Amino acid sequence: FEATPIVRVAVEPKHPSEMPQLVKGMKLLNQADPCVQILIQETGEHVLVTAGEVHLQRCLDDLKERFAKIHISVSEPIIPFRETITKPPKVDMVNEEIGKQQKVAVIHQMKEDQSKIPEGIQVDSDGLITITTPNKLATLSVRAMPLPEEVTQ
Amino acid sequence: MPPKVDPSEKVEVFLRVCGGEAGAMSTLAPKLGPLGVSPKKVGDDIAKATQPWKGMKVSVKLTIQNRIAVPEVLPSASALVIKALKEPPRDRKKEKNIKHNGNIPLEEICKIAKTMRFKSLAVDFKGSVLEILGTAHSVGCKVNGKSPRDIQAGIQSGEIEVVEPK
Amino acid sequence: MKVINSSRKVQIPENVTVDVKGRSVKVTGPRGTLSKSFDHASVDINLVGKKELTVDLWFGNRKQIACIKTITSIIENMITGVTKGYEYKMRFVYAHFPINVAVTDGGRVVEIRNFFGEKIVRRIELLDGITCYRNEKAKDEIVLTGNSLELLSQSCATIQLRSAIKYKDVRKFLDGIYVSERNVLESN
Amino acid sequence: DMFIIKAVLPVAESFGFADEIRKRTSGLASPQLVFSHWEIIPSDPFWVPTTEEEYLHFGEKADSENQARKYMNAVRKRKGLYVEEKIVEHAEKQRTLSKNK
Amino acid sequence: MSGAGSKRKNVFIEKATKLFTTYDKMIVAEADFVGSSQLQKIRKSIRGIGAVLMGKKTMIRKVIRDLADSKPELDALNTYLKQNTCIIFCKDNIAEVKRVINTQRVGAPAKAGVFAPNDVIIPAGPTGMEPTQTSFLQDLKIATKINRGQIDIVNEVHIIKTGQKVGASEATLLQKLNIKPFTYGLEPKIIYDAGACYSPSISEE
Amino acid sequence: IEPSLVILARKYKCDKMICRKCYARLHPRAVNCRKKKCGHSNNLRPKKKLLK
Amino acid sequence: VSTAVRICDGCIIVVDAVEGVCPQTQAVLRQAWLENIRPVLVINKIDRLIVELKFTPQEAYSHLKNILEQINALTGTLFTSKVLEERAERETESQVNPNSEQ
RNA sequence: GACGGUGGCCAUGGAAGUCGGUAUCCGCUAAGGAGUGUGUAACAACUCACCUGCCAAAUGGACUAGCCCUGAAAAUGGAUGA
Repeated sequence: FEATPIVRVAVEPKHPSEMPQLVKGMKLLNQADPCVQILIQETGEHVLVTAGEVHLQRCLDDLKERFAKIHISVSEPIIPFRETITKPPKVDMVNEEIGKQQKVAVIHQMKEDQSKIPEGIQVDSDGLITITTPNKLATLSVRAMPLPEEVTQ
Repeated sequence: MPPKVDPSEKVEVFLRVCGGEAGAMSTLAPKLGPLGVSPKKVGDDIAKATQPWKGMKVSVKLTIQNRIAVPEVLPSASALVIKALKEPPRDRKKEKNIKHNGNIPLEEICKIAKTMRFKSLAVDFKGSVLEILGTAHSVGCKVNGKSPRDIQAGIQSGEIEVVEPK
Repeated sequence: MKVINSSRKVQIPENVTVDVKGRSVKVTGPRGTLSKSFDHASVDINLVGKKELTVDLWFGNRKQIACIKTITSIIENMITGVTKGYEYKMRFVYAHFPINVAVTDGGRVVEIRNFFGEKIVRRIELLDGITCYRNEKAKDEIVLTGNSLELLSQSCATIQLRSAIKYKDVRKFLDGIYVSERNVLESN
Repeated sequence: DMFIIKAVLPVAESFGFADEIRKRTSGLASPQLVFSHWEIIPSDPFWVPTTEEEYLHFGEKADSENQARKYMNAVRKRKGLYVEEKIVEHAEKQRTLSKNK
Repeated sequence: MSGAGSKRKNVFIEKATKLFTTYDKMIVAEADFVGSSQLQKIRKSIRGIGAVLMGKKTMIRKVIRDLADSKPELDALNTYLKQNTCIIFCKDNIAEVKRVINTQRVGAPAKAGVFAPNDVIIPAGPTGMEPTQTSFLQDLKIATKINRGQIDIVNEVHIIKTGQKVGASEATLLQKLNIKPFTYGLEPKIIYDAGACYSPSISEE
Repeated sequence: IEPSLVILARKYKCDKMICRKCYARLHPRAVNCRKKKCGHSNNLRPKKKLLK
Repeated sequence: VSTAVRICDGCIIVVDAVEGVCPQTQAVLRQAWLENIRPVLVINKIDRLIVELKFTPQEAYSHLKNILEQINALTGTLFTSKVLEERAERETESQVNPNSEQ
């Protein structure tokens, strides 16, 4: 069992000479306390994982006591969330869209919110979605629309 | 309205709005915790019964108890009667959404409901209602001569009739 | 610039004998007698018959005027008090660490024993003339009766001052003895 | 005997939140944690606030340092794949490619 | 501050010139000590007969509105105004004006320092249970508050009755009770036709 | 009983206001320091409770 | 907790009679209904209600009903919940009439 | 005394003047902001604006400007010359 949000944390060596010990220790923990990403990585050298936000903290207590006499320093800029694209432009190859020449963002405009203004707001400031790369040997366009919630689930 | 069946085994009157069709909320102890004397709702779909097409939003309900019985009664409120005549799009799926939309005539329907709001104020139920309702709302203009909560119309500064029934 | 001061008259009830030897009062009523000293500000102070004392001074300032008002007020209270004894009741506040209040009836001395952990003996001798007594109201309260309002109140205040915690927070404890029922009189 | 609220609570902003209230008050605060699905809120986390003139027009602050960027500040690096981001592209130079895109 | 109540006047000038005294019967009524919440519901036949009118700054200016009629300025060598008193103009008959306000009447809750007569029943409903409440009810005759399937600390029928009226002794026992529906109607200051004056009355005489 | 007493205590503890100069407590409806060290500020703030 | 529950062949539900049914226990048990176990009900901390805090045994009965109701809910997530109701309605199978118990 | 519509519409499905967004009207009255806080799960309860009962002749305010005070602390013991 891992978490549903996939709660991670940056486990680091306190001392550089203790790195090997730390590495060893995770493995040891794995048998006693279930599930950590010491090998087979999606993010980093090694990260501790748990079934939830409250349990993540608890397991970091365990990775100080016993095992290979390991000691850690931690870096938690809170648990990571995710993004969604619910508005493309009307610029280049996109058939299905909700872009116009006044509503640029979901709330207000991108100009009123701020940042991300390469082109004008009267053709949406989200443009330049088609590109070319090896002198027309791999030309492509892309379309990112909202996936139904049920489907996602 | 007055209560449909009078509270027996001592009087019992409780007050939570129970807005919209959805939800399984019922009022026995809103000032204390969950239980009053004993568990007795009665029925989870009372809200729906009270408010089918009268509102999805801030919909008041006079909850009472007849010793393990509730007959569904509402106050004939100034909000509930005007929103009853409004179209189903603005009475459905507006539970987490604002509504300041509704300028159609609601002149006939509030006259009968004026006795149910109050039974003694020494005013006309079809004359004084055009002042008290119509120009006291942003979801109910009645005729378009009136103005929504303003000093432009409703007090005969643009209107010609004001105490007379239309 | 310099303005004349109106006389302030006070009716005296027939229970009492206000005498005034050289601008200095003595008011003998049922409860006993209270003297007091005046002619601080050079004021005049007369008796008309024996149901009307009046204070005045026919030139001066705001300052003088205020003084005139004061003196009269003071005497009125005395008159009230020496005929009908004054009562200042002080209720005390602790039952988390319970409180022990005691009273020496002979010498007229309250002795507050244990509050806010203390093991000390805090004995406060009451001022001249006044008294106290223990009263069962709700397992609470010391009632301090007396005829000099000024003195009794002062005594009470002293006690209040003495029964508080002079180091660390003023709201960790709200505890001590404080005044509760005041401006109270009796005719029983 | 219980009274119930079904109020939403972000997973990140609880980091030993349910553990504190439970011990502080057991019985009068018993939080049962149950997932549902990820609620979407109107906010755009992005690195570096570009151009303050735009902001001066004012329609909230987004695509900048924000309340939303707390969650997306530096979660990239759990030691990470790279130091920050290493990538190469051949989409640059529009004239050599000869494109209108 | 400086004004009238606590603001300067611009609508109390109109209370004298509010109406002409066309109506032949007036009465001074003491309906102010009873609350405004209950005062607006009883008055339906009370307004339409001349209405509840006139200010109490203009109650002394009322004298210029008696010279127009046959009425003397004072009622019976005295205007009878040392209280929150308002004039109620009436068109009802010489006998009907004696009971014009009492035909639809209701009292206010009893205050601190007064008992007041309690003729109507006290409300009921679930209010838990308290053992210390029974110790305070020992002063009163009935020491029983739990009735029927419900549970509560006050009865559904009035234990406080007329005959137990006092200055300030049993008034402290009403502060122990959690609700105060003390009905004693409204109070006539005097009754008056259009020349002759009478005492306060509830009957036709 | 207790709560009433508490209120009384507060009235002779919390309620009084202070001057932003001494921090000396005058009374709960005051307009001045009535002390000559302050310079009679008349610029008082209320005393902060345990709620705040 | 989840891991623990499916290792062990049996089970036992410790619920509080002065703190209500434990939510944590409930949450994990619902996962444990998909695994074969023998959970025996034991209602705990009536020692708190009856003796320590010292409330009368009339109140105890009242308290217990609520607890039972809670347990019923728990039962009804993935197992059946009608026998319980029946029991509540009339205790045990035999002795159906109260007059006959005399 | 400090109301009726009224729990104003919203958010809520509790926020019922007072976590809080926007409109902020009319009745009736002697008077009463779709409300000044205290308080409360939000209410309830209390108070404020607002009015009136009594007492009974002055009241209120924003400034200017004399003197005084605060601002205004330092090195042997000390200076309107005493």
